Amino acid sequence: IEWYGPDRPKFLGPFSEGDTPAYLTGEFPGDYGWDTAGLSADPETFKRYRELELIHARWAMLGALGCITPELLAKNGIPFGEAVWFKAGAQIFAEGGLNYLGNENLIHAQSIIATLAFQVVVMGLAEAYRANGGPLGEGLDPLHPGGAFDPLGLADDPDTFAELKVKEIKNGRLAMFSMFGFFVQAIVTGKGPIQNLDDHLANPTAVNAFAYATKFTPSA
Amino acid sequence: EFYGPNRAKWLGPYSENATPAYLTGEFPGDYGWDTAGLSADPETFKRYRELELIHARWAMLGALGCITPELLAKSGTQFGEAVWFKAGAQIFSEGGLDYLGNPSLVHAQNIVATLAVQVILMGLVEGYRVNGGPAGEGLDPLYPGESFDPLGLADDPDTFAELKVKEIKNGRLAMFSMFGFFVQAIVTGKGPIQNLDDHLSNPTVNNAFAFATKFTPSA
Amino acid sequence: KKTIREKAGWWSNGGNEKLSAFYGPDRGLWLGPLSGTTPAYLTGEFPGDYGWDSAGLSADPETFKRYRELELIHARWAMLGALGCITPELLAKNGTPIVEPVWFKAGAQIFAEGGLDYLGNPGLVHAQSILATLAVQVILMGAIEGYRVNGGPAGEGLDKLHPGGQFFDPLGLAEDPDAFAELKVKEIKNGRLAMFSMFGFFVQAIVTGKGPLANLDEHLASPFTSNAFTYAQKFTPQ
Ligand code: CHL
Ligand code: CHL
Ligand code: CLA
Ligand SMILES: CC1=C[C@H](O)CC(C)(C)[C@H]1/C=C/C(C)=C/C=C/C(C)=C/C=C/C=C(C)/C=C/C=C(C)/C=C/C1=C(C)C[C@H](O)CC1(C)C
Ligand SMILES: CC1=C[C@H](O)CC(C)(C)[C@H]1/C=C/C(C)=C/C=C/C(C)=C/C=C/C=C(C)/C=C/C=C(C)/C=C/C1=C(C)C[C@H](O)CC1(C)C
Ligand SMILES: CC1=C[C@H](O)CC(C)(C)[C@H]1/C=C/C(C)=C/C=C/C(C)=C/C=C/C=C(C)/C=C/C=C(C)/C=C/C1=C(C)C[C@H](O)CC1(C)C
Repeated sequence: IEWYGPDRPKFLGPFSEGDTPAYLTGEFPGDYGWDTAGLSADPETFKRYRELELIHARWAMLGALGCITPELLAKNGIPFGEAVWFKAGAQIFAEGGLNYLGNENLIHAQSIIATLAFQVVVMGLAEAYRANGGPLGEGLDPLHPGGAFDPLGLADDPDTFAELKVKEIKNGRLAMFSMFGFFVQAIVTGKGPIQNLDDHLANPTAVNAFAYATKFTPSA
Repeated sequence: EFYGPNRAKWLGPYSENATPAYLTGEFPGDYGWDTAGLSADPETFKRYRELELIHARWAMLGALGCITPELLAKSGTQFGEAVWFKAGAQIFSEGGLDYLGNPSLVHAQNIVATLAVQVILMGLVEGYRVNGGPAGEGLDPLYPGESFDPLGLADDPDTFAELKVKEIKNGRLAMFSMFGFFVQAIVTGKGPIQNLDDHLSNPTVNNAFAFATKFTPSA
Repeated sequence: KKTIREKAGWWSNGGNEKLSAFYGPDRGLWLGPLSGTTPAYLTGEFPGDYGWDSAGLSADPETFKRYRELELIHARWAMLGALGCITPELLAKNGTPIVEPVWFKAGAQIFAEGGLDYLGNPGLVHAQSILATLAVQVILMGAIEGYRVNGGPAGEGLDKLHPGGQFFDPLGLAEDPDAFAELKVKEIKNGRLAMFSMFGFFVQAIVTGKGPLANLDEHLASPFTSNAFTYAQKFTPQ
């Protein structure tokens, strides 16, 4: 499987000879030929959208792992005052604050405003450095800088670099899809992802999403 | 400067390599913020500039119109419904929508006639805005002047430029603030001035995070 | 300059100035006589060109093409949907025993243990499994749309929007190029009306909570009494 060039894998498979636009040359990772809406016809808008895709992908991978991990650790024994991810933020308003792994001695956060303030300070610093560089880079690539972000050195060969780019963007698209799912099915179900999987495995035919289909009907 | 390459930018010192090649410091409010690349085409850029400025002007008027009645409300006027996100439901009251509380001023009773007159006049004026009319055959689509400058503030090009920047910046501020009005009316259910009063009463406890667990599904 | 019967619209097959109101420079525009400077890329060559690109989203010709295809496909789906969201309710108020004719509740019929009888007749489709329904549908519509986007058993070297072979123009209504050109406009206009009315169905569901024909009926009962402003205070933030 090629992942590049004209004979690359495409998002409709065999159905995909004449659907791909002329501007989606197999140059960039994850180019399956999906621009039915034509939103990436301009190469500059295409570059900006590629950056958005990759950053959303990386953030979504981190977030998928961060929503899965505490729940797994929650049933595997560990105290998690609020393990479910869509209420993990409301721990600040509890009696003992947000203890990290349940340990009252680890972080013991009590004020959300100070937490948020530090977060804006350092996130702004880091994202500005990401845009225009800084202590970990001056004129590197906006997406794959390397140097300080390859302490292991996985991608010094261009072919390994390309295949790992594809792997990155695909795990990331998977994570973005899965995070969208987390959102919609938290709103719909009101339970965690792991508990949704457990319930689906307990009764797959009558514990699926269609059980929550008549939930949002107006009914006067 | 607010123009040219050495202009103020959206990330300040960390903004040298964060601006696209097409965002030359030609147009007001160009801080170099097109991370999404939505204005790469100059024509789409022009249309988006018009949308920005019109949203800005409408949002300035609306910000003033949501702040003013509430101020006047505690300052001593009754205002059957002073809060802005229920100011429209006055038509369904007993005496209709009295402007400053005065039953003698407007005394509107029918919302469909109000709306009909509004569509009439608004369509006429917005079509005149797009292609001109009694107040301008072929003037700039954004800064026509010549009847929209009875005071004559912007006959000098430099004053014109700086007032353009002031306009678009007050307008971006108002658009941000109007978005805030929306989200925090939906979240809080109270007016903007009352939200400020409550924040000033106890800033550390009745900020937005007090309403954070409001939209949790909880099965 | 003409005679009475040509003014009255007689003599079909006199149509080359009747495309002038839907194609070309001096056509009908989105604000009519109050839309002067149409976007230069909206030259009047495509059906439904009223000069409306206020947001400049179709400035690139290729994304304009993609948006045209999106528009027409949405239009066709919305026409089918607008017809299908009113046919069951009309048929039920005429007397067909449909168990839930309201469209935003029509999907919940498959969870009743009598199944999803089509016209309320158990001898008909009688679907019980929503998952099997969805699987059948996914297989069929995937094949169908993949055939649409590149070609398939119903013609491969055809247009992406108006294939018009013997499978999609089997009545030959569009063999006259002028009839074709004006039928394109009729298609896109009925379809834009259907898309607007389907947005209306969606909003009238989320807001009103009744059926669309029920809304029509309660509006025709006493219009000024009952309107969309009746439900204006419904989304009050409490
Ligand atoms: C030939 C068979 C084949 C078919 C039919 C498809 C079809 C698809 N592939 Mg694809 N692929 C196929 C082969 C292959 N794919 C891929 C690799 C990929 C990738 C990497 C991706 C795809 C994606 C897609 C999707 C893009 C179209 C879309 O977004 O649907 C849009 C239409 C719908 C979503 C309609 C909904 C369908 C369903 C009936 C929904 C149910 C309706 C709900 C009840 C409605 C809810 C009600 C609400 C409103 C209240 C689509 C499902 C993309 C994707 O996953 O996006 C989603 C994508 O990223 N494919 C490979 C490897 C080379 C293939 C090998 O042959
Ligand atoms: C070097 C420091 C510096 C930093 C970090 C920034 C940062 C920013 N400036 Mg900038 N500026 C900076 C210097 C300067 N600025 C300006 C002039 C301007 C202007 C005129 C504007 C900006 C704007 C912006 C923002 C654009 C990116 C954005 O939209 O945020 C995106 C990132 C976030 C929104 C993160 C949010 C943080 C927080 C954690 C969110 C909370 C999460 C929620 C709880 C989750 C939501 C819950 C959901 C589920 C409901 C960004 C915050 C723009 C702006 O105000 O947009 C908002 C803007 O219009 N700046 C000048 C004058 C020359 C500067 C001088 O140094
Ligand atoms: C790969 C990602 C992924 C995975 C593994 C799951 C897994 C699950 N989801 Mg989530 N979900 C996802 C993505 C995902 N979802 C996305 C993207 C959305 C937004 C559309 C949702 C929205 C959603 C809702 C609203 C609900 C679930 C629910 C569920 C559970 C029951 C399955 C169900 O009802 O299907 C629903 C699946 C979807 C709506 C779309 C996902 C599309 C899949 C990945 C592709 C089809 C694969 C499938 C095996 C092929 C079936 C063919 C045919 C039958 C159609 C199950 C644990 C339900 C739950 O909590 O039950 C306990 C529930 O209420 N999900
Ligand atoms: C391609 C194409 C083509 C054509 O042309 C057009 C179109 C169609 C348009 C296109 C498409 C597109 C799409 C589909 C998109 C999607 C997106 C997404 C899903 C995202 C996500 C995204 C996602 C994401 C970011 C995510 C993220 C996450 C995160 C951060 C997390 C966080 C967290 C966590 C951990 C948990 C805790 O407790 C808390 C919090 C804080 C919560
Ligand atoms: C720049 C950029 C860049 C990159 O690239 C991309 C992106 C990101 C996309 C971008 C961004 C954008 C944005 C942010 C936007 C925003 C907007 C807004 C906020 C608006 C508002 C807007 C706003 C507005 C209009 C407002 C308005 C208002 C009004 C009318 C008012 C009215 C009223 C009032 C008085 C009150 C009373 O009782 C009633 C009423 C009737 C209610
Ligand atoms: C032009 C322009 C210009 C400037 O520049 C910019 C702008 C403004 C942006 C633009 C505009 C645009 C627009 C307006 C759009 C719209 C759209 C729509 C409305 C769609 C719908 C759309 C719609 C649609 C698809 C619909 C569809 C439907 C359907 C499928 C149905 C289905 C069904 C039925 C039968 C019933 C049953 O029981 C169920 C169901 C399942 C429900």
